[PDB]
Amino acid sequence: ATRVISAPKVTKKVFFKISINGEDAGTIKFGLFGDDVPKTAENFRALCTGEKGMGKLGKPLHYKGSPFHRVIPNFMIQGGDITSGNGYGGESIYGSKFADESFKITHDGPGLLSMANSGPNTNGSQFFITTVPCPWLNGKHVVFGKVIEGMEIVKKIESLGSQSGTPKAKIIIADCGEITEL
Repeated sequence: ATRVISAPKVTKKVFFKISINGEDAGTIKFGLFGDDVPKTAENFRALCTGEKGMGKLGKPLHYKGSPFHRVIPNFMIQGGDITSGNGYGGESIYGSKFADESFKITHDGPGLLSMANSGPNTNGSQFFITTVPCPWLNGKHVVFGKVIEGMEIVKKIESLGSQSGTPKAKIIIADCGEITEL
């Protein structure tokens, strides 16, 4: 026992490489709460690596190339639309939208990964990262990870958003994958 954590255990690590209008913006690192929400964390991890290949909607189950389509200053940045890329698409690794796995982990602070949805049990590939505490989202959105490195880049992406959410630059997951070197 090494740390005395006030927070869920990080059981898997993954990353995004961010491009803004074609230019590199750096890397964001995430750790996922695999012991708490293992089905949601596995979905996000396989979408990072792309290992499941082609989804039923005719585009890769891979976050690579997907944009951040809604960036709302002092709220959150939202991406993960891997089918149509317009903010209405997406697809999980489970051949269908899957159910809310747990609501125990709450949106207490900036930096948390959580799933976007359109109702109960409609999780897909779309996710969002908090930049403020969002306790009104508790019970509606499954939290399943957190930024562990590169929050400065999250903030950079934030600073490009609007009150409407339409961002002021094309913000792209240039590359992504699982951190496998320890």
